[PDB]
Amino acid sequence: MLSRKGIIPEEYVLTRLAEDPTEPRYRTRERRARFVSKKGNCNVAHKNIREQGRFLQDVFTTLVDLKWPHTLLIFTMSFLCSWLLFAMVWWLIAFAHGDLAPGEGTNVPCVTSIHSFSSAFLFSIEVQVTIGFGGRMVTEECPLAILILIVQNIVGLMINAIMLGCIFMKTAQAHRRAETLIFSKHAVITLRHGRLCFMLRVGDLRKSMIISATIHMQVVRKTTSPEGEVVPLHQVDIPMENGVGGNSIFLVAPLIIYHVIDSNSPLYDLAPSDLHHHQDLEIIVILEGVVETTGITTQARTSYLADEILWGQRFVPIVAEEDGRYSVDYSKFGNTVKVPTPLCTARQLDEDRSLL
Amino acid sequence: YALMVSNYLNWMVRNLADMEIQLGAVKRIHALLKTEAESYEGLLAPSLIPKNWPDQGKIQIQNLSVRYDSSLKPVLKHVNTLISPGQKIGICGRTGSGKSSFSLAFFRMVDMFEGRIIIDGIDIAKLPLHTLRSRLSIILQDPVLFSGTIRFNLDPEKKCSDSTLWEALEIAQLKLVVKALPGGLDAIITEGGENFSQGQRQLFCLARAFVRKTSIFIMDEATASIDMATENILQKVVMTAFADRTVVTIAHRVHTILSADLVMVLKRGAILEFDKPETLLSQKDSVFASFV
Amino acid sequence: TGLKVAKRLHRSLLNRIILAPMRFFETTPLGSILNRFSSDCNTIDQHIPS
Amino acid sequence: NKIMHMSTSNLSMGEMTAGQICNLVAIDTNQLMWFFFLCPNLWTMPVQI
Amino acid sequence: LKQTNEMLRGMKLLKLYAWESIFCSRVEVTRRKEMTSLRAFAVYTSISIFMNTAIPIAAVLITFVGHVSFFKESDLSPSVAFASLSLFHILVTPLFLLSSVVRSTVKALVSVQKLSEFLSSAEIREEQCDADNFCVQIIGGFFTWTPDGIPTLSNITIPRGQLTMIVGQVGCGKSSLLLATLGEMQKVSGAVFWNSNLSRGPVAYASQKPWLLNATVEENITFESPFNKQRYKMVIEACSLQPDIDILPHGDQTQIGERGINLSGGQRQRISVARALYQQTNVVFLDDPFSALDVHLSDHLMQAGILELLRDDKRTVVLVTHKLQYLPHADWIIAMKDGTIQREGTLKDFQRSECQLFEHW
Ligand SMILES: CCCCCCCCCCCCCCCCCC(=O)OC[C@H](COP(=O)(O)OC[C@H](N)C(=O)O)OC(=O)CCCCCCCCCCCCCCCCC
Ligand SMILES: CCOc1cc(CC(=O)N[C@@H](CC(C)C)c2ccccc2N2CCCCC2)ccc1C(=O)O
Ligand SMILES: Nc1ncnc2c1ncn2[C@@H]1O[C@H](COP(=O)(O)OP(=O)(O)OP(=O)(O)O)[C@@H](O)[C@H]1O
Ligand SMILES: Nc1ncnc2c1ncn2[C@@H]1O[C@H](COP(=O)(O)OP(=O)(O)OP(=O)(O)O)[C@@H](O)[C@H]1O
Ligand SMILES: [K+]
Repeated sequence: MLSRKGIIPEEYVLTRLAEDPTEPRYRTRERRARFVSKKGNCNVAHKNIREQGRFLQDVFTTLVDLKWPHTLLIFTMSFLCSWLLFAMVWWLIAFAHGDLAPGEGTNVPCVTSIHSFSSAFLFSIEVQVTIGFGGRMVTEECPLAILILIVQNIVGLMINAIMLGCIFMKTAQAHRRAETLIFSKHAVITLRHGRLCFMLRVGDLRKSMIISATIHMQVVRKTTSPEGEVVPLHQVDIPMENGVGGNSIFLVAPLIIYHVIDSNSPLYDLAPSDLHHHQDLEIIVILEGVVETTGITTQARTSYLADEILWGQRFVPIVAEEDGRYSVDYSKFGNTVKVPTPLCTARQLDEDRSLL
Repeated sequence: YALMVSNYLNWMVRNLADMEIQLGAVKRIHALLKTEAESYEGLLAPSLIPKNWPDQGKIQIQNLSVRYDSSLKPVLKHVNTLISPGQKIGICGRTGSGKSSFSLAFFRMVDMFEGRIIIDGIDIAKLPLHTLRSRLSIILQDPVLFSGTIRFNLDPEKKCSDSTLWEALEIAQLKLVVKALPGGLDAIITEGGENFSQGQRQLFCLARAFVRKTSIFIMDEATASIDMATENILQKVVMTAFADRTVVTIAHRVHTILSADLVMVLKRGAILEFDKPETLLSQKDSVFASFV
Repeated sequence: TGLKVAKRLHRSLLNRIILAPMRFFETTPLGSILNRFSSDCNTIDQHIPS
Repeated sequence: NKIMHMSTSNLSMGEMTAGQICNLVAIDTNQLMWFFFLCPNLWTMPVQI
Repeated sequence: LKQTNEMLRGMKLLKLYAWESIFCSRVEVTRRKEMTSLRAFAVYTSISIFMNTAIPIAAVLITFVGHVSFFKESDLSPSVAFASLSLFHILVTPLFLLSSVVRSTVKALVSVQKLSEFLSSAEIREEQCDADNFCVQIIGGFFTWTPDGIPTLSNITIPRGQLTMIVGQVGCGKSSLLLATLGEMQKVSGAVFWNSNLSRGPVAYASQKPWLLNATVEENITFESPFNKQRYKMVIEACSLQPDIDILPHGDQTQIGERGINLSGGQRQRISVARALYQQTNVVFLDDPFSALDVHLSDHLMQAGILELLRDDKRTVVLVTHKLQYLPHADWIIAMKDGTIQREGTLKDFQRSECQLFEHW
């Protein structure tokens, strides 16, 4: 009616090719998916999962692990609805017994001094919360009244028990939902003691240190085996080059997670040519451990891409020895500076030792 | 009115989107109108400074400088040369940095950081671009014919003379074809020039001489210039040159450039030595080596 | 108003192209010129007034 | 699908060129498409009137 | 639009010729002729807008005037009048749009009729209706172009690693024979057998008329094939397309082909035949790569590419070309004259016929 398409012409057109616009936004998006995010939020599509049945315990568990403002709303609604539901049925019993009827001293009501639904709401509040003023109270010979009083008390006890349990476990567990572990955005490959080393920096933002910190580093690559095996995300564990060869690390001041790339190390063939963004060469560093205060084991994974690895760079020294204590300049924590270093391949570096 | 509010609001939004889409068409055309224009006409007195038509074919150069892709202009830098009427000043140099240097700068349709060109004493640069090109016959490289009146393709819009130019052009090339051409004076049905060959358009370029009595030819040979067609082209050109014309030729064909009175071998904006026999091919060790 | 604007606008566009330099034709693709001269012109000619 | 099975004879390529067949897809199919858009309205409009 | 596209295609010639002003006037005159027709569109669409915008008003005017003044059936109560006014709006949408429905139905009938005729047009022949290799055995040889009416081709009679070369004149059953062999011609009688050793399998093709897509240079050459660095470089060197792809503004990514970058007949023929070599199939069919090219040395480059490919793959190659540079050397010649096959005559067997052996050399 009020549209330009009152009659559609549908006439053919002859417009020559003009594809590329001024904006390069059409081809600008070229990001490649990663199975572990920088912030440690791994995201892998678990598509086509067999439908495991759902149980009411999952809903109950979801109540326990809810947030603080949501828990207050759930329990306030639970308390208010419980009082309101029982006030409604209290009103029914009084109505069905003639208590709500106009004044008559002959009969004894099932609940004394119950007149309107407002009194019924107040009576349910007094019974469930156990205030029990006594102006409105239960009487005898009304078996339904005794039965509902038992039901309301039993229901009130179970509701209160759930609230205490939910509150009790909230303070215990929700305190351990904070991740104060920071890695470096970009890792480096430097030349320490003559041997190439892949290094990254990790620090602790909480005064209480992580007890028994274990570090796990894994190279993820679609490594097709020479025999014919093909695996999309094969994980190769990498040693730590620690003082004892173990995975224990002390976290007081941030340190460099340096691993010497040797023949055993899969990074023996690492090159800046294969350092581009579209190369399947990704490092995963995981520092597990238990925080002393609470006792819950904590994990903080991080993923380093080839493009996020800066070849031939050195981490800035951090800890300055002041007169009394040690100064940590966390502003320059993950800042890497260049240094004159060999830029060949660690596999090709074996020739330098052979030549010398 | 409340009932109709619903559909009114929907169609106001829908038509607004349509106008937003269709107002981008005017935006695109305004971008096209924002393009620059070089020069409508020059700054000179049209009374006596110019002449009716340069039928001589003599050009004078005063430190010619050419420019294209202003970031770098390695072509035709401070080159000075003199024009001899009726001769064949061939131009053929490096394929990459010396082939189309002089050709681009000839018709003033390109930039020039410096330079000074005068034709027979009149100021070529100071004269209008259309006025300068009105009396400068040229030749093409690829066969292009404007569909429509084929006579209008050859004869000018003014059409000062029809039969004389028609007969002279026929004698120059394809006398039987031109005389027996069913198009005639009108020749409206060009049909994209399927009947005509590649070299036929070159005669139409030469028709400008019979059209405008222009001595200077801006020639160029490419796109399967056969030996027989070139010989017919050469025969017409030398006949015209003997009477009044002046020949200027630029091509990469070795045979066409070999039979040249002079040479203007250009490489990266530098012109090699010019001598009478093939620019002294026997003595020179550069042009002769590349020739074979 | 729509019809006379389209008639006036087309003439102005063509008169601007004739003044174009040689670098403009050698750099800008012909398809873009044809698009702005055919598709854009058709909309203003027919659909823009409606 | 009929195009794949079509014959490339001169009569089948001159009388009905590639442009004619391509134009049919553009113009004719769109016309049939729009009829199916308006088909329910064709049987309904008399009811409203 | 067709007139102006030809104008702007020859920008350099028109600009240098100083004929842009004269040719601009011709385009302007054509637009002036079209402007009269545009006037009708604009003038008569105003009537459509006016009729749509003024019919409901007129209907309301006559209804209320007639009911109140002339008929005087009853009073004009607000309830009945405005309920009827809303009914006028609701009922005037279909009363106005029913015309477009009828037009759409009429166009649908026309469109379906045209599509029905297209679906019942001529159709190609249905598939599957001691060489010791992929061979072509022809004995009967009774083919034709049109399904009926004056059959022309008759008595056609013609392994792997065989550089067969049919030689003949223009119109003497050369390209038609190859097309008939491909299975795209009409069969009258005979029995053509396709033997598959390495119903027919994939066949490379490069017809006399070059055919190109509108895609990148590599995309046009690949023809939906995986990119091979050595293979892609090898073919372009044989075809000498390196200078031609370099002059392109994008290099090897320009929109080469129809509705893309304009080219020349010789360049189109070279790239068309180049794609056939890249196909790398059990058989390769070619049709006069140098017919539209006057190249003197590119034939030698083609010979080097053909000989290298023939040695490497030994794929059957039928190079039907009229080039007299490699005609009698090591080629399985065969002559079909005046729209009829004559004999599969080898180089030694041709001297027995002694028809036109000396013409080539
Ligand atoms: C003096 C009075 C005092 C009153 C105070 C309170 C009295 C308490 C009495 C004790 C029994 C009450 C049961 C309450 C259960 C609370 C929550 C609970 O434990 O549920 C959990 C279970 C099972 O259910 P589910 O988890 O959803 O199971 C489905 C799924 N497969 C899963 O396993 O996750 O448990 C269930 O939920 C039970 C499953 C039974 C399934 C039957 C479906 C319909 C139930 C209601 C109708 C009963 C049948 C009709 C009876 C007619 C009688 C005339
Ligand atoms: C892209 C078109 O897709 C559509 C398709 C339809 C279905 C339809 O009958 N359409 C035609 C009707 C015919 C008779 C003109 C039409 C087109 C434009 C504006 C309004 C209308 N009339 C619709 C019926 C009621 C009055 C107005 C609806 C809406 C749309 C839409 O998303 O715009
Ligand atoms: N002073 C600091 N306090 C807290 N977190 C820090 C601090 N310095 C670095 N980080 C953390 O370390 C990581 C990167 O370390 P780096 O020193 O390179 O910081 P950055 O380059 O400024 O990082 P970003 O761009 O992520 O903010 C990030 O997760 C960042 O939040
Ligand atoms: N597609 C066709 N449909 C019908 N008749 C055809 C067709 N192609 C060719 N003909 C007819 O058959 C004759 C022989 O055509 P054919 O293709 O065999 O010639 P040719 O010698 O291969 O040609 P060319 O010089 O193009 O390679 C033509 O002269 C024409 O009369
Ligand atoms: K209490």
